[PDB]
Amino acid sequence: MRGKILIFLHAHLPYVHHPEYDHFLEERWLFEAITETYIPLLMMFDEIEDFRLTMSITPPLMEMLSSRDLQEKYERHMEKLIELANKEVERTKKEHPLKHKMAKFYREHFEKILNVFRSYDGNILEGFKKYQETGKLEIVTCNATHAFLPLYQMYPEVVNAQITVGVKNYEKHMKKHPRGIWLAECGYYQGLDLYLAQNNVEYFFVDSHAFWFADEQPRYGVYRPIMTPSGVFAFARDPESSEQVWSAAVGYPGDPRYREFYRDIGFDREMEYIKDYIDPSGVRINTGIKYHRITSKSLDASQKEYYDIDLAMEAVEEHARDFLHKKESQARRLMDIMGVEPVIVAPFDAELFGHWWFEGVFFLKRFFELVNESKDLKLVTASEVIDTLEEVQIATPADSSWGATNDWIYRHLHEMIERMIDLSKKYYNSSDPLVERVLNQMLRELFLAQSSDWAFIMTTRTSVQYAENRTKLHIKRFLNLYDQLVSGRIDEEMLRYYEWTDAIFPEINFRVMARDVI
Amino acid sequence: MRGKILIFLHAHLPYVHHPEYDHFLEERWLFEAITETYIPLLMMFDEIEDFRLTMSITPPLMEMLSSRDLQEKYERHMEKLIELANKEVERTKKEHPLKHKMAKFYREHFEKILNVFRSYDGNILEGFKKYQETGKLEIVTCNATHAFLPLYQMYPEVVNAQITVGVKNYEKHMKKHPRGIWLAECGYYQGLDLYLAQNNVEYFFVDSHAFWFADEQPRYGVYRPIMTPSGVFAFARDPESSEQVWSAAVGYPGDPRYREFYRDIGFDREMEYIKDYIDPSGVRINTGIKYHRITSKSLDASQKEYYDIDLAMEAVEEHARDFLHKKESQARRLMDIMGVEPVIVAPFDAELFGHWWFEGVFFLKRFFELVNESKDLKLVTASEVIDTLEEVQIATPADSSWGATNDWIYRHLHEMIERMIDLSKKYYNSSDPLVERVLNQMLRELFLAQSSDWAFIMTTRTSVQYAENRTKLHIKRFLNLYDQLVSGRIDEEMLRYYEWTDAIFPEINFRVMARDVI
Repeated sequence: MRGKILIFLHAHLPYVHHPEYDHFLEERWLFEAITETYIPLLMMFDEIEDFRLTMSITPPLMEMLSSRDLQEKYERHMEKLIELANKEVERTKKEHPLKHKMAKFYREHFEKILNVFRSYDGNILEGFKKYQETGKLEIVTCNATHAFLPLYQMYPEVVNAQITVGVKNYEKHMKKHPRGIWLAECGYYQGLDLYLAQNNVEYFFVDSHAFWFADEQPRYGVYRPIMTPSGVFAFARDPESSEQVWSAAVGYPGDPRYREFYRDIGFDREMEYIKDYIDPSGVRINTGIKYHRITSKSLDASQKEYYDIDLAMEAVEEHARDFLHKKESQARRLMDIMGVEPVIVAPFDAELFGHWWFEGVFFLKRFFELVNESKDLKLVTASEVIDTLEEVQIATPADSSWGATNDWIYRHLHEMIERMIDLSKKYYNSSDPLVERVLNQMLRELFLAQSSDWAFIMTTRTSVQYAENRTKLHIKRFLNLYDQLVSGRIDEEMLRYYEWTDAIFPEINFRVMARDVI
Repeated sequence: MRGKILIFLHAHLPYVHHPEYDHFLEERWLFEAITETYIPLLMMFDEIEDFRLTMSITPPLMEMLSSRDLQEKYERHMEKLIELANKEVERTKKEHPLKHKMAKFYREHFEKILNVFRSYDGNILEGFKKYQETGKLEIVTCNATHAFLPLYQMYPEVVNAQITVGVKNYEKHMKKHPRGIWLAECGYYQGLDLYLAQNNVEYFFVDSHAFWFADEQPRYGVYRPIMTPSGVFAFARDPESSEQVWSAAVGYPGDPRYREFYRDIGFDREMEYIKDYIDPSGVRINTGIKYHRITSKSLDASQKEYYDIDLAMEAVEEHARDFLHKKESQARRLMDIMGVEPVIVAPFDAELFGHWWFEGVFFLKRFFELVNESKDLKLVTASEVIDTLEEVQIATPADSSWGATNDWIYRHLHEMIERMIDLSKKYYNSSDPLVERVLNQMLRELFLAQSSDWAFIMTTRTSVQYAENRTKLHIKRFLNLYDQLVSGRIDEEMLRYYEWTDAIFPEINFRVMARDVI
């Protein structure tokens, strides 16, 4: 028998859509994610012989990747960047040979990336869809807005609508019902499996504490899924495969041979040279072309040496065999103690691979190829395991998450949900398409204000600032519509403005909020 | 055989000393910690028949508790508060009976607290010292300033000086060498055990990942200490006893019968009534007298019901038996799989008990009494276990922590450490007591700038604001002294100002920075 390795990547970005501007600072997050992570995954799926991988692509992120104005902006961003790449291959010619060499790597690579983007007429969802069809990739949905559902457990209508909207949104893009779901922050509370069952969801992921703190602990601990009484399968995180293994402070990515994130030519190159690749404001930002390796544990960032991609590859080769040997060792020990095949569930934030850690997808590819050769280990997707397992225990998971004033926001959320439900029931049978448009945008506004991102975020250079500004912006938009509706004075131009800027789920139906609960 | 339960409380606050003001906002953190957590622990140690508990009291916190100007300010704060308590027992008389009843609880309780403080001539360290002498309490030290040591691993001089200064500071207050140490954030890197051995430290605590990710995993996992090759014992966190069990979102403290933190009369009572118990600025803040229970998962905080302390006690009784039954169950399972007694290591932030969770120390007391009666379980301190264990495996822990630009700060830290070392060696043999005073305050300034608190803090209502302001303030003070020294123009009045405001380790000796490493 072989141990089963289930690698899970969580691919999420908040819905950030600013069509009122031509370059916006927080739309670059999306572009870096596409360049650094999503397309290099595609490249890696194409190049590798075989893999098995499960991932989320959250509805906000599907809605952005499919938006053909973002695709146009990305294409223009990629050209600006290939232009810079060229400027850089000449300017580097008389500088360090490593630095010169990298600039040419960067030119070829960026060309390759934009070319893959073009292969798919700029919808890279089509690429992910195509790997799902092979069965090598398994893509799960997420709640509609990546709201943290345990915060809203007293408002089952918004919770279940969060789920349904995600499910339908996935169907729309993927042309297939989702089988599994990733809850934002693994936020799970008791009873939530019922709504998942109502939504025809087959499996979700929980934190380890969901099994440890259950009334009776699952017999095989976190190394086999359980089935809830409702028939929904839960997969618990292997805490031995935690966040720390990917830490720069203590894990593989902190290796001195790896590319340094916080050195970039947008901070180093002379201002007149670099002007129209930074912010139009004139402020220095990251470009994506970076020449230094981490070098050492020094606090003196000026002492950083130039990146050598061959040593970097030597590091991934070592790390990938370290991790392999650790999983084989863990598998063998578990088989011997358990008597059935362990399934080792290891979820990571997607951007950790290729974005925070430049060499991450290279690592992923080498680890897959190694697991493929291993006689102790098999890659599985999560739907393969639910389709294959015969013994599975039945258990109920404990409230939990994978977890890490300011209450003007909360009482406003409370009133918005309460009002949204009232009005959805009140206008359930309306055929007025203006009232419907209004109610539909109210729900979008409400969902947009629920993003966990704006609350206790995974915002890189975010800072509780653009975030609480985001939340209040959507609260205010919702209240404006509420006021126009409640008083006969629907303002059609404002409504169209809102429909345009906050365009997330075009197919939504406010009537989701009028359904029964409990 | 019985399972061994090792409860660990981490008691830390940053050094915040503002003698230039008469009330300062961030000196109230200390007062709430004393009132809500440190004295009620003392009360609980006195009242319980028997307990075993290990805790840190970090050097910044010992230095504040012993400062007899803070003790005077606390005494005056406690009287202001007992005065408010009295105003409240009358004003409540015709309001809800729960609310009236609580106000009288609050009067008696605050009187009791200030009275314990007086029992000890206002040094409550004397109380903690007295329980260490019984052997029921074990108090470990921490690095001098709760700096995160893996950030500084390339500067072994500052690392080892962080350790030594803590060790000596503990000796000064406790009149005993410390046997164990708690590293800030369990930040551990390979080699750090050597410096601990050099400092005569017998045991430290690491994160679970320190064992899981070791070259060979410890045979008994996290349920027995290991000994490093250097002879230093490491105790790994039981991840089944994690932070989540004390979560308000998913754990016991979130029970609707428990006292609500974010309702306080300083926000509710009328302004003219409440004026001289809030900020002198006139801004509303917490008073410490709070009348509501959590009530429900509602986002509508206005719907909160009044606190009933008897139901709250019924909740602690249930929770304490839940936790007991979970630890007995875990013990029995482990004994049967291991063949020796497990030691279950469960560390918590101290303020989680009594401060975030009002009923926390009550819970602690009931859990101890229950464990005391249990036939499956024994309370142990960490020094009891190192003194008792005969089989212990030898292993080397992996880099790890219990873990969760902006680089002007870093290059300044780099230069300050580098300069501090130079000058400590250069003036090693000086007998000039002015140069010595200067060098001694430079080191304080440097250490104060290293506080992890100011970096990725455990700041409640802190916000990366008072924090980076703190860091830069100490950087600037250090550079001022550096400049005066390097140029002959030591400014004695400024130096005395610094000695007064930043008075942390009076006994320090800058020569710690001139020692060998490696």
